[PDB]
Amino acid sequence: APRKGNTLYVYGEDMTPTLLRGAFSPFGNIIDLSMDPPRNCAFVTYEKMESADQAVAELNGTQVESVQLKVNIARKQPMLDAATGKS
Repeated sequence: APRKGNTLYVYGEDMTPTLLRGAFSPFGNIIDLSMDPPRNCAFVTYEKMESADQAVAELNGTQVESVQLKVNIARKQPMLDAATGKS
């Protein structure tokens, strides 16, 4: 698949774009990162499903200075359902 984008669900408080980009920057490259201020949840798209596995698995179960970040799976980004794999 020449195109990909695994959107990830991120939940937390007082979260910023640059901060989230750093939490998913090293995990992999993001093709589309969206933030939701009304639900306090940010969405991160990864070019490979593995980038979301390390970020969602490493980010999930982590606490900040005084906050917690929960990662889940989003059903958005259907243009390529994230990517391809055994599923």
